[PDB]
Amino acid sequence: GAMGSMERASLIQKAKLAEQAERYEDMAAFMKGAVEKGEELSCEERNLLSVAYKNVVGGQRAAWRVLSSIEQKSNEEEKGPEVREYREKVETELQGVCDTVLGLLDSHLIKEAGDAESRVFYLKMKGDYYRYLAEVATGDDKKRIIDSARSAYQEAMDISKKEMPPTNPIRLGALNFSVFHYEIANSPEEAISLAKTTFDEAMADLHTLSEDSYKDSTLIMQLLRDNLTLWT
Amino acid sequence: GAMGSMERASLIQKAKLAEQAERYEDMAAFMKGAVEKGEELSCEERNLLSVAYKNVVGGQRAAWRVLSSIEQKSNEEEKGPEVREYREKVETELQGVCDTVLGLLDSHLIKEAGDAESRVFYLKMKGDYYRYLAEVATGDDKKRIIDSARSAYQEAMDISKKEMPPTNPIRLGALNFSVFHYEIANSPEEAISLAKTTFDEAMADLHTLSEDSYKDSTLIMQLLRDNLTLWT
Amino acid sequence: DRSSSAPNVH
Amino acid sequence: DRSSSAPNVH
Repeated sequence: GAMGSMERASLIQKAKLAEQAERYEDMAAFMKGAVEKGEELSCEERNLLSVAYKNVVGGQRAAWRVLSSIEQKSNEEEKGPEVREYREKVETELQGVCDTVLGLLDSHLIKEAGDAESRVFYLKMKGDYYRYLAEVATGDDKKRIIDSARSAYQEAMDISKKEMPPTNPIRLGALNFSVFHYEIANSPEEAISLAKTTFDEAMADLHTLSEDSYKDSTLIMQLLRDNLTLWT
Repeated sequence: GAMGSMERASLIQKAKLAEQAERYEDMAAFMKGAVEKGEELSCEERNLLSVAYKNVVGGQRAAWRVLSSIEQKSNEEEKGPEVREYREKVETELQGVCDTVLGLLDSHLIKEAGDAESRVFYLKMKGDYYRYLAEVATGDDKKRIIDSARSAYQEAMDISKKEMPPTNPIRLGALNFSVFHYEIANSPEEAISLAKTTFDEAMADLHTLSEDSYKDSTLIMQLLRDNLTLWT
Repeated sequence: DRSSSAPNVH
Repeated sequence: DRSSSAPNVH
């Protein structure tokens, strides 16, 4: 695309410098341009891609929430159309980043990935980016978006269950599916059963790990515990 | 310019919503478009303009410093041209924001402003944005930039001294001229005399103020004290 | 407040 | 570290 004159490795190289500088718009466009070179990505290069687009959408989500609350406070004198126009503009920027990621996986990352850890990583991301769209959806397509996210989430679960151990951090990262249930799907008891089953089966697997791996998994198991303490 | 279809007041209106959301690129372009409507700015509208372009340049400065340090560590194997190319690109983005502000004051904010507090506010800003350019200058024009900043700083001092009291916060905000001396002009003893004279003449004026004004001036006098403790 | 989701890898 | 300059108004 925009980055077509630059070598694949220089693009990886500059994504890591942007991270250091905290320049995540630059980081995301460098990694978009690497993806469009046509070759599969390694396990470190995949983490760069998710770190870059998460910090960018993370900022849009937070600003959309401020704006939408002012708009609703102005219902329960009136300042004009200005709040609803500006909230609409931000919202359209977020939907555009979500459509850009979703297009890179469809073209052609998911279909080329044959390893369990590649394929489960991309299918999670797909349910994450339909989720962020659902967070701001209100039309007829809102039930359709909730079902695309669901479907992508479930296919990744089935693979992870039969192909990886219960302490794998990509498998624990299932936390996100429980959030889907609680905050999007209006199914809070489903959300609670998943997080408790997930915590329990990892717990009974810790004895098999090194000190470095122990530390990685207990990180994510603590987030499952915080939510249960909040949802009860 | 880009914002020519929108009413002046809707533009002020949306700048305050962007601040709340922490969306300062949007904030700066709304206030650029208000300025280009051709009318002078009030005292609240002037603060919006300085808050917006400061937070934007503030991010560029911080990322330029990270990059430039990696580049220098790679002198005292070699990764290629990638660090110097990317540092060059950021640096060119900063110089472009500094040229955009400097152009709004020349066209036509400084020449239309006849009050002391308007005119001193714009001349400070002009020395601030030549300073940030000097922070990254290394060519033949580096001595020329240091002299534009100096000149704008001194004209504002002469007005502030004869036209406002020693506790006015715009007059105390003189702090910036002392930083110029210390970090840009290689004149650290000048920097130290100014901050001590400035602190002393405000101190002996506090008895004349309300509790709200007392609080505003003691804020900025504390920054003069922190620097002296550091520069000695 | 809202629920915790999975953190940025690094 | 570097010197302190004048803060964002609000």
